[PDB]
Amino acid sequence: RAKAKTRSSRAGLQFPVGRVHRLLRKGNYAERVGAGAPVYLAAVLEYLTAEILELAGNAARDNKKTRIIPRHLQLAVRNDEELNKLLGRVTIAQGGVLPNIQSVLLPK
Amino acid sequence: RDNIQGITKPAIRRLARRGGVKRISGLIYEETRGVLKVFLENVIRDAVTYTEHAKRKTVTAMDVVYALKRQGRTLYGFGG
Amino acid sequence: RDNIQGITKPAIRRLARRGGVKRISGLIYEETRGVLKVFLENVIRDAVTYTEHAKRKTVTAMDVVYALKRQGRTLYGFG
Amino acid sequence: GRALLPFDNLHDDPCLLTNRSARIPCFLAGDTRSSEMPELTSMHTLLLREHNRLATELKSLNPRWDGERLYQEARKIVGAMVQIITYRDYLPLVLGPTAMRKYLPTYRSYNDSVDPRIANVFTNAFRYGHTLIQPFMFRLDNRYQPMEPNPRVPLSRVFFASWRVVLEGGIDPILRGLMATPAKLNRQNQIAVDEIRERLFEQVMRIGLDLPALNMQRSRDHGLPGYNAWRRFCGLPQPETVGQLGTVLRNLKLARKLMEQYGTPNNIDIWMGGVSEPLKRKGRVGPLLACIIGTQFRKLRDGDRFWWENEGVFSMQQRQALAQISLPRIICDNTGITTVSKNNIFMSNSYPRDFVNCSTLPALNLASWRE
Amino acid sequence: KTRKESYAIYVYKVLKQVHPDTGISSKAMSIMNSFVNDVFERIAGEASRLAHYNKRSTITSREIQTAVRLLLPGELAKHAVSEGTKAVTKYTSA
Amino acid sequence: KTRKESYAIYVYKVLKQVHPDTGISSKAMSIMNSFVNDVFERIAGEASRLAHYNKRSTITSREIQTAVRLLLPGELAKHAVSEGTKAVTKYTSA
Amino acid sequence: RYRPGTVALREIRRYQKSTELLIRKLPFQRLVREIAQDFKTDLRFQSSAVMALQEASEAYLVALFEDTNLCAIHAKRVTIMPKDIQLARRIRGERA
Amino acid sequence: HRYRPGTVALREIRRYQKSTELLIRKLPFQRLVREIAQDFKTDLRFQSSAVMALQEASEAYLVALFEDTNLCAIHAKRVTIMPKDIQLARRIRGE
Amino acid sequence: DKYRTITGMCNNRRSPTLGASNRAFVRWLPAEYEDGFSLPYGWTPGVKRNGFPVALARAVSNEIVRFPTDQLTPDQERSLMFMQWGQLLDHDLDFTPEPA
DNA sequence: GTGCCGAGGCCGCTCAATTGGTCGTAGACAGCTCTAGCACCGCTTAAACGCACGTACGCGCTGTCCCCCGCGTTTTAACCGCCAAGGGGATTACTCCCTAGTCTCCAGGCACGTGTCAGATATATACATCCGA
DNA sequence: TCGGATGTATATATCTGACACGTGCCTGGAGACTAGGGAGTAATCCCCTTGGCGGTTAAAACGCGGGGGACAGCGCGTACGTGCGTTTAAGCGGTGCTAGAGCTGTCTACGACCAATTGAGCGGCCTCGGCAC
Ligand code: HEM
Ligand SMILES: *[C@@H]1O[C@H](CO)[C@@H](O)[C@H](O)[C@H]1NC(C)=O
Repeated sequence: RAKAKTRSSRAGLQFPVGRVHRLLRKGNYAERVGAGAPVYLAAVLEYLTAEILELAGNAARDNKKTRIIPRHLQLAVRNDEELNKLLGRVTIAQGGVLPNIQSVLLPK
Repeated sequence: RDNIQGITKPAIRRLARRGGVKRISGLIYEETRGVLKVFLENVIRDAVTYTEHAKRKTVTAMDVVYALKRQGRTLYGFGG
Repeated sequence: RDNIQGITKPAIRRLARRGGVKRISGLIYEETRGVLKVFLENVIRDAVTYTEHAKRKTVTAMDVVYALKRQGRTLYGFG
Repeated sequence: GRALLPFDNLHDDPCLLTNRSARIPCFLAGDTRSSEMPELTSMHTLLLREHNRLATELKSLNPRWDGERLYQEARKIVGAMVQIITYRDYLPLVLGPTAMRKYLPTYRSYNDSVDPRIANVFTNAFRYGHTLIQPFMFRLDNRYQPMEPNPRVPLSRVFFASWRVVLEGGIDPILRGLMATPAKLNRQNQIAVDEIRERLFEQVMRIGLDLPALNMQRSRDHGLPGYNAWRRFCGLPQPETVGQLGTVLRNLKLARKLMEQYGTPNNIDIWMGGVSEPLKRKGRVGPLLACIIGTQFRKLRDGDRFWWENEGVFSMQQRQALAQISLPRIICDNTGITTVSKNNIFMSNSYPRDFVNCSTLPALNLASWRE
Repeated sequence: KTRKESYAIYVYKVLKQVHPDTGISSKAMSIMNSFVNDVFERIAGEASRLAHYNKRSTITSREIQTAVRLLLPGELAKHAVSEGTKAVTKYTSA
Repeated sequence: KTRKESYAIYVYKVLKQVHPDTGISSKAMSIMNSFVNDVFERIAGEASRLAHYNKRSTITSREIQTAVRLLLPGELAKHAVSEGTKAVTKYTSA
Repeated sequence: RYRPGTVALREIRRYQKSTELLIRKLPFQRLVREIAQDFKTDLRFQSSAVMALQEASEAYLVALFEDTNLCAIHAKRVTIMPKDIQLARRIRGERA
Repeated sequence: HRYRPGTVALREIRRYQKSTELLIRKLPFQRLVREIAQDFKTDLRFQSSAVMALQEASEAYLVALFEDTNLCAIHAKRVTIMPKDIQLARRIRGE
Repeated sequence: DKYRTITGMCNNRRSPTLGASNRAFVRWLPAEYEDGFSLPYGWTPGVKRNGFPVALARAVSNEIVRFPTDQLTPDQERSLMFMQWGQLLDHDLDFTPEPA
């Protein structure tokens, strides 16, 4: 028997292809699941996670902190138009709100 | 038990301040309390239905998260 | 082709009258045309994606119905 | 039986000096530096062949047009093809998905309030490619095997050597070597090879040249600001001490060397700071170089009125036909090659893992150009 | 004790790939896990609906690609699509 | 010339039960069929989600009842539940 | 002659009682084809698809105009203005 | 010394938009949640996480509603928010 | 306006010279010189830049850029295609003439 | 008043529901554990609760003016009815990759335990800002 | 329009608790192999979509007049922000109890899975009156 190597390593990913395949099979989504669907889903999930984590890390570095907190995630999500559209109807706990004030209320 | 008065006027004022409101009228507080009561009633009723279907007696965080998702207010941070 | 101008001022006036509007300013026709163009662009893009996935060159009514439904705008009477 | 670049006549030829026996002066093209290596000459000849083939096809399709219209149409299509290939394959592999999304959003329309001129810093920040030079030139036969004689040639002997493309089998082995050889990965302790650093223009010049030293000297001559100023320009934090520099570069030894050289981050040259920063995820440049390059290319795209995606420039059918173009298709349709790599040719470098017989890929449909 | 599967180690590996010198708290980890689960569920549901519409009983990479194009807005989707292909082709090579 | 199943005869039977001397047009039939399909899909999907939440592999009367209680608003839901219960009871009797 | 506001009320009463479409079919079909030309070329449209698009667009515009009328009445006005449309769209979450 | 009206309001606006804590006391909200749930089932137990999730959702909803109400009030050439603005925002949102 | 001009002029209506050939570059930041006007750093010995002596470029490339050739690591995701297209695009973009 | 096209009632099939066993696994019990939700008390003390001033803002009350509505006329294109082509949705069959289903093994990923270093908390300081003269 | 008072960001200790590893193990993923039904190509078939023409006329355009909302300006009076002093439970700890959520084990009965049968519903066909003129 040849030495076992994970499918994620074959596709050069970090997310688990096998776990995603099991979730697709047991999730009652369709009668049959193709062999390439888990790879596509894992790649998409890894890309989205990398994007949001990069933005959050940039925010944390700009805040002179070396750890990511939900405030940084909220700032990263709200400051990006595409991510804001994707998560328009999602509430992030301990996120706060984006700092803005209407120009009418400011004194002259 | 009149606990709807537990949402004090300073708390509603702080919530409005976070929203960017500069001046607040005196009649806002009662309307805010009514709106909060309606929202809580809906969410808690859905959560209690979810709990009762499971034949449990404790309202877990998963039930609240599922109810919020049903209303269209997906909440990140509790459960999955 | 400037067919966006095909939506005439009387048509927008009729649409506003159906909505209960009594008086209409003359600067809102362009805004209505832009809003209609944006909505149509979104719905038609979704419908064309649905058609392309099915390997077809004809945009059926079912594709438009699905595109409307996926945006929370379910339409009854076409399937 | 395939066209080559026309020769050039100059008062002094530092390019004939490489081989006195051959007596073959190098070529003439749109740029005077088109004969630095046989690869550049091969690329220019391939572009010329593509232009000639497109002109012939357009003339065959429409005979009513004159020669000037044929030349202008072929030039327009070639420019659109170059823009498409660049902005669809090259930049995403340089900047990375995050930088590409941040600095190059979806095209909307032409903007007349943006500057399309080339910035002075871009003449240095774009020299990152000097860190991707392999020490040897690879030529392969029809079977992608090491082709004799000289399967691998030292780079110090291929500079300004046009005789190696006219009298050494043409450009097909050069294209095969380009398409089936991994590049050089840029590491913090491995910046650039010694062939370009100690044996640059060895035959042409009396003594060799140092390419990184030339880069720093040219950066100083142009009076470009230091590393810290450019870091602050793009919004990145500015290091001040040795520890901050080490944190920014994610390396301590290199930061210590930089501090012992300059003494302050503000005195660090732009090129060294750009090529010393850790590479982005799925990218080949640091954050500062990515910022500069993305800004420059966004300015170039937005400010170009003849952009291929701009309205009026092309018809919808023409746009659809152009959107299916690819570099491997052109490299197959303009030379004697018979095996090319898959899509995103800049990524495929292993034979025969990701090589196709290039008989199933679609061709360029010019049926929409009828008058 | 019953094991609880979660997207904890993979998110940390991705973060180390992107930011080698930055940690992440427990609340942020939970938020990331919820986000991954939500996106997975959305894409899988869209793919299932697409498969059901065309009277097909198999989820393939084409269904996932169309679901990604439908759900993800703008440039994001395009990039994601590329990544998907960039994986599947590689999985075919091995 | 293929069979296309629809809720056409049953809607007509219900209408004849309610209004024996009132007809229905084709557009109204299409609207009623679409409404029936949409409500069926909503209730079935909610029941499936409820079954998945509690780690159950079977959709039973309890899941449908809870889905009806969650989806249908107000006294309507209550009335619907009653009808369903009665039906089940009758189906148990015979 | 009729004083202003009478014919408008008559039209409001008339168009709220009928069910016919208020946009000409051929211009709307041409606009739909023009918009769809961007995503794909040489596309064919069923008549039912165009009818569904027209019905959805008309319903959306009528609802938007109702919300705009509410916004204008809130500001103590009778005349619809573009700022009312913008406010309604921003509150509904479309342009937000 | 006394700041002119509206200055401390702007200072509070700037202060509360930078923090992420909860602006409602925990015990009164827990009591309110328990009283509301008492009308549906008798002798119901609550997890702490459930109460925290309810508090977070309620605070986010109220903040969004107050933002919309401020927009409505500004639209009417006013600075003070009034119950009419809240009602209009809720009507437009579909509630 | 039908076709592009070889010299690139007239491309922008507001400024026809914008983006043309044989023109000056664009300085995103002010240039720095030892005298402040036209003298590149390192021309006059004994000058100090930002309170520090001006490091020699050749030495900087000598003891930092240099590395043993035997430790070259090939790129597993890129090829010479990358570098060649980069050089071609750069030759397309810009060129700075210099005195002979 | 008036015809006509659409809704309604009848035959012919044929492709699902239904009746009748089989079986193996999902779920319903009973037991037992032990985690956490409830309750109770004492102490700060930070928050909330009244009270008085006055200043800025919400709110009516004129005024005018210009812009939108209402109407008449010439003009334009939607619309209905009709013909002819042909692209391309729908079916059919015929396999051929492709995927579900089963042992068997292992490593990847859970839980449990630990130590140290980001980070929240005082404290004085140096700015940054506001209302006033 | 320069000077006083206050609010706040910042640099310097200081303790802490939770996060990033380290280790054990067990179960779910990978490797093979076999079997069968999903669907990918081809080959027709007709249908319904696009294109074009002609006459009618109804709706879209345009210009003119006037009057009625929109917006600006001006009191005014009141009520809400801002401090300031006085209650008041909120939060933090420590403690103790037991309610019920979770896990283990067994068994049994109920829904999936077979096949033969037949009739319910769908398609095509007339047929007469509800209603848009
Ligand atoms: C592959 C081997 C290469 C060699 C041997 C080489 C050599 C040179 C030389 C000698 C110069 C003129 C003086 C100098 O800049 O040092 C130059 C100019 C330049 N090169 Fe390279 N080059 C190479 C590839 C590249 C690549 C791949 C890029 C970009 C992707 C690049 C970017 C530039 C730029 C921007 C200039 C302009 C400098 C100026 O105008 O002063 N070069 N090159
Ligand atoms: C053109 O660019 C300028 C400067 O960035 C920007 O302000 C403007 O909005 C742009 N215009 C368009 C039409 O995109």
